[PDB]
Amino acid sequence: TYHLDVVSAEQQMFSGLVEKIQVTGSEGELGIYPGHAPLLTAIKPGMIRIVKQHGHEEFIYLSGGILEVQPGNVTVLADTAIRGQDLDEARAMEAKRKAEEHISSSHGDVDYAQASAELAKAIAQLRVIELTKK
Amino acid sequence: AGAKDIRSKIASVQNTQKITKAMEMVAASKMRKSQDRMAASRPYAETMRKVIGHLAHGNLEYKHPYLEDRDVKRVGYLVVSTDRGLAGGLNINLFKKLLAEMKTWTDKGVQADLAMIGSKGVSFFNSVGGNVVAQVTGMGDNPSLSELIGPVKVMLQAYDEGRLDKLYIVSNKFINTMSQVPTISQLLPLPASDDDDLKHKSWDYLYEPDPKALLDTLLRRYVESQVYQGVVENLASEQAARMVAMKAATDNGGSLIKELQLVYNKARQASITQELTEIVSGAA
Repeated sequence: TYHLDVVSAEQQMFSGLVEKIQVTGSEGELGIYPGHAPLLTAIKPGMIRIVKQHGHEEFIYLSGGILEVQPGNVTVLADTAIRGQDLDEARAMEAKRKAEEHISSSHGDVDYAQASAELAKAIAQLRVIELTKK
Repeated sequence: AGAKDIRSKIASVQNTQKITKAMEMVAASKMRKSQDRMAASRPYAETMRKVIGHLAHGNLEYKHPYLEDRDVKRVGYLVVSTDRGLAGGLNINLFKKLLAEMKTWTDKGVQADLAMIGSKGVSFFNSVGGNVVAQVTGMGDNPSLSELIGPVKVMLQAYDEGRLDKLYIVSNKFINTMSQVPTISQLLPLPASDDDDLKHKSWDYLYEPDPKALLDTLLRRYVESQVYQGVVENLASEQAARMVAMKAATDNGGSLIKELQLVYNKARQASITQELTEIVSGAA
């Protein structure tokens, strides 16, 4: 079918043959399928699904990066990304606790520019941890 | 000769040989750490260069200064070096090879701009007469891209203000645990690839944000990743070279011991013979 690769900018996250995927994007989550388009750009905090031969999936956290999409062998360049069983529901719940504190502890636009990213990273973890249970 | 001074030299050389063995120990451990860090860095740069490789042959294309094959008026070099000695001749060989290519451009009337990542390079090229335009020294046992960004930022500004046309990176390849080689590689203006356009897979994110700005950011990341992997590989090479040099020094110290001891033994024997001869003859 097609080949996919993922890196966390200080770690390799995935490399191998794959059938289909589902990923986040420049504005929000998006249903991806093979053979549709030729161009590429950035990633908002989210996650990715990797369905391989015989129909076996895996679920990876994507904290931020860029996505190629166009090529047969595609790859995801992520400034930070964590494997689906390196992370856990407890870790995402800690992220929830952090983000819900920081929402109460952020009061200006300049600091909310960071608080919103922290919340987005937490929410991305909270969606990947639920998708991990499949 | 002289017994006490030769025995003093023997003691000093013995101590020096022991110290060189210890320095070999330290070098080996540092090489282990450096090579695992290299292993971490390899996938990220490898994937990013594959990205830009497929961008080398895509359709629905548009222009970008870092992409086209513009003419060469001056050339930039990003030079990595140690800040320490006792690493053999690694820096010397790399500097010589860069000097060869810089001479080749000087034959063509093309000037060279140099950015140094190590103190040895700064000293060598300021005393020889290369135009050092950027410099950073003393990175540390664990180097980080953050401090290295600055010189790269200066070189990138030199290119994007139009003055610098072609940019190279020079470093030593960690070919094996006991073998390395100095290399000069094309960095900024995109090198060739073997492909044709892949028409379609999934979605052309390109026009969700601005294509030009996002491509700018991506190529920034690309150049930085290449530089970081080069630096890490060169530190691994440095540790390998140092351990080889320390081993050679240890063997040479043993060689000097085994010969100074012969001089000492002959000296002792001759001195005892002379003094005994004086005593026996003086009995009269």
